[PDB]
Amino acid sequence: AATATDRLKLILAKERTLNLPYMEEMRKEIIAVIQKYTKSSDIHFKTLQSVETIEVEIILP
Amino acid sequence: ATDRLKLILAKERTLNLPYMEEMRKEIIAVIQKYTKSSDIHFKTLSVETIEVEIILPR
Repeated sequence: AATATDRLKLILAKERTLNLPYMEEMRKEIIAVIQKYTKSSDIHFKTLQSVETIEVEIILP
Repeated sequence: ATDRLKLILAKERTLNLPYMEEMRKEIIAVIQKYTKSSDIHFKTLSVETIEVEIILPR
C-alpha cells in the first residue's frame, strides 16, 4: 500500500556512447556508501532513450 | 561539447533521514575519486530529490 516499506532511489545517468571503464567500480562503491549510512540490505540495481541509467532501488530497514 | 554525468537520490520528503547530507558528501567524494571532475553542481528539489550534475575532465 501507500505506506509500508520505505524506499530510496538512486539514478546514475550518462552518455550511452561515453567510455568510463570504472562505472562498475563506481557503482559498487556508491552502493557501498549508501549501505553504510542506511544500513540497508535489500538492494536492487538494473541498467536500462540513448541515455543510460544505472537504476538502484533501496529498501530501508 | 562536454561529457556530463548526472545522479539522482530520491526519497519521500516526509521520511526523516538524519544522514542525508553526508551521504551526499561521501557519494560526491567517490564520484570525484573516480571522475576527477573539478566541476560539480548539486541542488535539492512529496518527493525530495538530490541532483548532482557532474562534468568529466579527462
